[PDB]
Amino acid sequence: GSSGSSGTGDASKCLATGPGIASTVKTGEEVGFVVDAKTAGKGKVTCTVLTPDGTEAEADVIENEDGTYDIFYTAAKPGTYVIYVRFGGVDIPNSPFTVMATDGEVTAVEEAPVNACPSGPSSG
Repeated sequence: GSSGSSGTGDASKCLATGPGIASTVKTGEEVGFVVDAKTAGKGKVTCTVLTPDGTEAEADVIENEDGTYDIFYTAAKPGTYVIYVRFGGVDIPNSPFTVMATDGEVTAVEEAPVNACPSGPSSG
C-alpha cells in the first residue's frame, strides 16, 4: 500500500436515506433511495446491488445539483441483498447495506396453459 495526499471528502459525514436501503424491502416493486450529503464534500457515489444468487444487479445513478444521488433498483427474487455504497472512493460506515426482500403478505398465484399453433399454408 501507499498514501500521501490527505483526504478531501468524508464518507462518514454522508447520509443514506430511502426505502430501497431500508432494513427491509419488497420484491417486484421498484425502490428508490437517495444519498444526502451536507459536509461530506465532493465525490462520486457508486451503488452495487448484489443478489443472493451470486450475481450483480443493475443500479441506475443520477447526480443532483444539491449534491445528492438518486438510485433505484428492483428485486426479482427474495433473499439477502447486499448493496455497496461509497463516497468519493470511500466505503461509508453503513456499507455494506443488509437488505431483506420479502414477498409481503400471503397470496395464492394462478397459472394456466396457453395453447399455440404455427402458421403457413398446406398446399397438399
